[PDB]
Amino acid sequence: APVRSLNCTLRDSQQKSLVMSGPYELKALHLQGQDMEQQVVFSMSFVQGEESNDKIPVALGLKEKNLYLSCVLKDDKPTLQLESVDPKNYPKKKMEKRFVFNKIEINNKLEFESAQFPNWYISTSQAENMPVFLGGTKGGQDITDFTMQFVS
Ligand SMILES: N[C@@H]1CCCN(C(=O)CCC(F)(F)F)C1
Repeated sequence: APVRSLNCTLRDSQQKSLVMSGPYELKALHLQGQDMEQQVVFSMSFVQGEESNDKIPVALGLKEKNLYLSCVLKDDKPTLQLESVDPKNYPKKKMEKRFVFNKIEINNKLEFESAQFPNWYISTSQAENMPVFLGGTKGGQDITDFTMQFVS
């Protein structure tokens, strides 16, 4: 059948919102009131991959954009990028592994682990207006926990 998808927003565990601020640029900042319209709306697709009760493979596309978060090596490091795709072919159920995140639910928070790079996670900095990135631990000073808000 078709791939199933939900519209949503994400906030980090400091309640920082995610916004587009430049070509293929994604930043986290504290937002409230009118400025909240700036936040990115995702289409979260439920994709093929290894799955358990609390670990669900997803892709994260920008709503009605042919842009997906993906994990690739850049200058020999696992990195997070926005990647353009052919809009005729996406989303699909069998997303390529660079696009797949394991959405993990622990203690009412979500983590998004790269399926391609085990124990690398979508991460934000504690500082305001810094890039969203792929970080090589769910430990330390950077933030690896999120909440989802469902969008109409
Ligand atoms: N100043 C930085 C240079 C590296 C890439 N940057 C991103 O914002 C990537 C965001 C995400 F989510 F795609 F990873 C900007």
